[PDB]
Amino acid sequence: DVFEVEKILDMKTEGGKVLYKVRWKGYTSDDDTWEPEIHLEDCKEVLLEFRKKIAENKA
Amino acid sequence: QVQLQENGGGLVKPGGSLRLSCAASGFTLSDYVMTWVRQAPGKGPEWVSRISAGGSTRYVDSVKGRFTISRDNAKNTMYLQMNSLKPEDTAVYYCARGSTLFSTNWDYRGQGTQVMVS
Repeated sequence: DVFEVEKILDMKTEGGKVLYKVRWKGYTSDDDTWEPEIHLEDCKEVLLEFRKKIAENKA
Repeated sequence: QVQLQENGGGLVKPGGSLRLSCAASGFTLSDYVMTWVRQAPGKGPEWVSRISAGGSTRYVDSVKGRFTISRDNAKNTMYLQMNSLKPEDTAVYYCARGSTLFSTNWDYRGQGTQVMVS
């Protein structure tokens, strides 16, 4: 198996960290984890889209 | 300074068990993607299991259902529980500190510990 992102679920920027809640391909919601942005830099455009969308939804 | 030291190896009969540890200092394990790697004599390096900063784990297919990776955040130590060991599991096992979920590339690795199944 590999670390395959199926869907970005949520995002928080607190505690000196930028974290994304991710849904893993081949796994269920019981396996959702929060991962640092540094470790997801290979999906930079997916993260950028989620950053803008969650910024507009919060506003 | 960043340090990684492995232990727990040794000689074990086929079907036995070993619990490897990877003690870290100079950094926090939960801030990195940690990987167990092994290299048998005469073969190339191959990753065995990884644990994400968030605690998500994945195993190579040849060890699925036999190996279990975990980390004690209060110890800053990573563990690799090896059950139902086979002669093909003979290798030097070493932990590696990565920062990418999609590559196993690392910056720091330990010196490794020997596992001999015989």
